[PDB]
Amino acid sequence: RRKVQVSYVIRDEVEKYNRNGVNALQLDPALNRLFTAGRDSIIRIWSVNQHKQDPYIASMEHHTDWVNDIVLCCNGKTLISASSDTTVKVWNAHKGFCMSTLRTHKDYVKALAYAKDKELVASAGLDRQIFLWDVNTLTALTASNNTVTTSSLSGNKDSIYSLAMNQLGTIIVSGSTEKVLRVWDPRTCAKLMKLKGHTDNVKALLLNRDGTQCLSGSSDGTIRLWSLGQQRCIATYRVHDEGVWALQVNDAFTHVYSGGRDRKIYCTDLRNPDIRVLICEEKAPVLKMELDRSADPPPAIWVATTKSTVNKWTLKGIHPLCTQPDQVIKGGASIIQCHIFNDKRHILTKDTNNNVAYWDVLKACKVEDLGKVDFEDEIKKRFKMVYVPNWFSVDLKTGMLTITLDESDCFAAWVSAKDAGFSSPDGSDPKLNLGGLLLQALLEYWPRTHVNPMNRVQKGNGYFQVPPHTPVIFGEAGGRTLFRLLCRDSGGETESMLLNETVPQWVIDITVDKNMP
Repeated sequence: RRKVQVSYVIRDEVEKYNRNGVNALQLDPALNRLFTAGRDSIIRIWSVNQHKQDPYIASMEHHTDWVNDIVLCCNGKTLISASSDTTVKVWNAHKGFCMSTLRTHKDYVKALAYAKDKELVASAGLDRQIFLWDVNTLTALTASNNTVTTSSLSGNKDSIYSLAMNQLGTIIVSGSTEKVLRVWDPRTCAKLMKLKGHTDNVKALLLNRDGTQCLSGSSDGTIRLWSLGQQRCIATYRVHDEGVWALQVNDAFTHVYSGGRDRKIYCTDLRNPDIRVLICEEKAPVLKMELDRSADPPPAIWVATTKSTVNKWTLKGIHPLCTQPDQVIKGGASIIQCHIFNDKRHILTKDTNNNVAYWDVLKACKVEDLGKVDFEDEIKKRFKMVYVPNWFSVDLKTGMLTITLDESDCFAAWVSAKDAGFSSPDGSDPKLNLGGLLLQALLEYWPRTHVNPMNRVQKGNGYFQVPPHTPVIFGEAGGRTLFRLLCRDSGGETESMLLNETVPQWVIDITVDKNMP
């Protein structure tokens, strides 16, 4: 096996708004709900009743990296999600909780596809594999009915960035960095064809109801219409300056709604593409779009970008079209810059609202908000003339501070108690290991780490606690996420058992056996 690393996220208990871009959207027309799939790793449910003052319904937390795609299914009862954490999760979409986790992919899961008539979902990723999933089987998973059955489709020589199935469940198409569309019959798993034409990655796929026609969107800047009967490209539309990443098509299959790197969203007539309408220029690159299908013609389009806000643009008056969004779902700020001071303890950040903050990595918390001060000059001002060896790495993928601890350098940093801002019961100044202290705090609630007295049990490190809502994550270096939980839930029956299964020996040594190195 690979090395197992420990990670945690510095955040608030509720992250009501997306903290980074949004990769995918789904509408529940029945309940008037929108689901957003966050690059902050969180799925959120929103009310799209414009009457409502606050559209927030719920956060669906379980993934530990980008949620790249989602499929609402079973009359809105079930959500399936795909993530850069390598897993595909099954959720009760009405109640908003994770029911199971599928770990068959070896790498980032990039795309889902859905056949509504068969309630069949497919998942594809950077591992070049496609798996088919009967959702009604998946939702029937009891603890006794442990086993689940999946078939796979092979053929992709490269990483898969797009997947689509027709409504009937008779055609499935993948798009990849191979620059080709690969087509299978999902009933037989048989290779049907391989379609050439694109000169770059294929990022978006759409199929008509019959699975006879396909629209593809590519990084080469083109949209292509393919006939699967003739096994060829019948049309190529060039309506964008840069890569096309998101596509929708109306129910009649006559107009394509497209967006990507250049921010312009077009509604192009597929029969005469000289008739095209710029719906809007969006404030950032468009990642995904979801049509409102509550009427024909479609009244609006929901748009997801690399920013955290999600906008609804109306399409009425189609005969830039509109200046401002019709409906807006507020976005949170992403931390976009991070500086680790020479103490290897404090960090200064700047976010997308230009607000600057000072954080304590060891205690997993903010120290102060400085507001909109000069970021580079604040770094200079707070310069510390000390050396402390590196003992963690930082990453801003989620728009939040994620700290990772690795066996190789977690224990490198020793600091005196009084230099660290602590003291002992009897005026002492021992040497403390920062990583050792931190691991004990993250697993403070795990009863296997507790020590009975010589009245009150001794928990954690003796000097500080992390915030109890802090997510703690165990993962394979450059591999699969194994287990996630909140710090305060390690005492739970299932949580304790999974920590026994997942917490690696190098953490066990310090936290359970108390052998601070």
